[PDB]
Amino acid sequence: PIQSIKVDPMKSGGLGVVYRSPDKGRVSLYLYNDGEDILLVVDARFDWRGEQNVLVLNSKFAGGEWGPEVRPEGFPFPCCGYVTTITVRVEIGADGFTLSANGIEIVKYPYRDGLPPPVTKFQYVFQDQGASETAQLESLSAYY
Amino acid sequence: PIQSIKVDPMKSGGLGVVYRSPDKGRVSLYLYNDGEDILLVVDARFDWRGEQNVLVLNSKFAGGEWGPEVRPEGFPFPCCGYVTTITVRVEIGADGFTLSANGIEIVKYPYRDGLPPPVTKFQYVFQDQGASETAQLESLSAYY
Amino acid sequence: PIQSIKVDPMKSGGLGVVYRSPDKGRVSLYLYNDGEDILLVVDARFDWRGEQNVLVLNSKFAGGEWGPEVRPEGFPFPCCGYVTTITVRVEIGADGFTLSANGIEIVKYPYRDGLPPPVTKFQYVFQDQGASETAQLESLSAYY
Amino acid sequence: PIQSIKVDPMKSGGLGVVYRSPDKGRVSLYLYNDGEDILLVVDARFDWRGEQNVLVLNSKFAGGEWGPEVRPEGFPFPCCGYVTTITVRVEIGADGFTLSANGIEIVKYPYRDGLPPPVTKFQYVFQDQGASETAQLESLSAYY
Repeated sequence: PIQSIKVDPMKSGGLGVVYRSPDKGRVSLYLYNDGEDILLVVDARFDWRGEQNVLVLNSKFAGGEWGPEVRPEGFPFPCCGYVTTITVRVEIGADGFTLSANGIEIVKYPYRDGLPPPVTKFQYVFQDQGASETAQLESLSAYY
Repeated sequence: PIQSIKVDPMKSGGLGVVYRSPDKGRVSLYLYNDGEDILLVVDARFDWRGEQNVLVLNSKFAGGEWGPEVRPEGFPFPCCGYVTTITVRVEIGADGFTLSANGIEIVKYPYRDGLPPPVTKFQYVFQDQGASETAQLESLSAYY
Repeated sequence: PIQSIKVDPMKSGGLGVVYRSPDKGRVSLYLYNDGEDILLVVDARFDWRGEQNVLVLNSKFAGGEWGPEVRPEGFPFPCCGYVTTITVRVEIGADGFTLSANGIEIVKYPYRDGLPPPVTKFQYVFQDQGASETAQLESLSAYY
Repeated sequence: PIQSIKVDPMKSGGLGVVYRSPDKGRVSLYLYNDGEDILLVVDARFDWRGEQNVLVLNSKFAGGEWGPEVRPEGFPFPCCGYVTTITVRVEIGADGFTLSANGIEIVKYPYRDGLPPPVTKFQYVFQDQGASETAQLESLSAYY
């Protein structure tokens, strides 16, 4: 339900996950530095806490407040309680991350204050919410 | 909006397509014999004539009449008016076709009476209906 | 050992093939137009009539003779009579063809004159010369 | 020229890398446990210490010594000092390691005594030897 790859500090390239989505719950992908700061989470909510089919990006110093939430449109949530294979890319640009889902670009997210790369750890987290079709991690990938 | 590939009478293997879904309209795929009987239409309705997000499968003799509709669930329609890249795979067994979309099998469909293989033609067709983002075809593939 | 995909006249995009190579014999690819002109042959000669691991491109009007042969370095022939899976890609540019194998560019081949696009037939041919491990076709693709 | 991904204790699935091959030198792939044993090394020697196109598999206790060298045939070494893109796959199976390159399985390797999984680190080490075309890493991936 939780799996991660720990990389040599990364200032370039990108990161990919592929997983089978759930009908209920949420899938989180965290980018961490060494000091355990959250440089970025892409938080994909299918059914999480009274929210359905919403995507959230944010950031956070270790033990400190989340910034302003970014709520982009375009994320391939499936209709009607359906599950599919999701493929995501987070490319580490000079000025921000770029988030792609299934080969279509979703958003450019400029680095938050004092939260630039390097990235050292890229984590996958599925949190259930009485889901009948649970999520399945398929692959994790570092790009060079 | 209409494009197709023609094969050596194919009794085995499978067939694939990759396309950017529209937000309104419908995307259909047609597998023909040489006399142009429709051995199978995998028909994807994004917004068609009152129906939203429904998949219809059927067959038909060249200018005869459509058989029963099968409407299976699990096809990767996106929520909220969103578009994604979709991938379809129709596999050619001994006894029927198999449908995979985005890595996941959707239905096994036995051949209808007097409509067995081979396939000689495989055809992508997109039919608009005031789409704000129209479908874009990306590839067509035959597998051996 | 021979397979093809016919398309509606194609003036852009690319065509793609995957095969498992042989240790003897040649595997060759043909881009025909409606008039049955060879707009391009891409001829991988593993061991064939006294030539080992040589790639030859050419064109040749339906009937007429061949023109200048072309033999570029780069083609991923395996050592020591081993075989492997191989992926080739031919793109239809504005003034020429770009040929790629295994995501690496092999040659820009400028269109021979009076012999430009459209392309309506792409075709794999395996011709054997006593191979122990024999070629095998895996896919043929049209790109839009 | 040296990049790793560290993982949880991994006991099934696989691990793939993708590189553009060098013309001279070697590309080694190490699978370490947490006690820094080499559970398996996969050593593509393109031109290294007077040996041309040789694959050595082996294992080794941390600061102990090597084992008997396995040397399988069939590694997709390019002829003639040409470089190409190699994909490799190492599966962590029940009774052993299954090696694969370009979708074609190359050999099995039973876990050596006192040298079984979990894996915790997968490492890519390019070590040059006056190469013309230098190896370039493309991706590292974990498989679940």
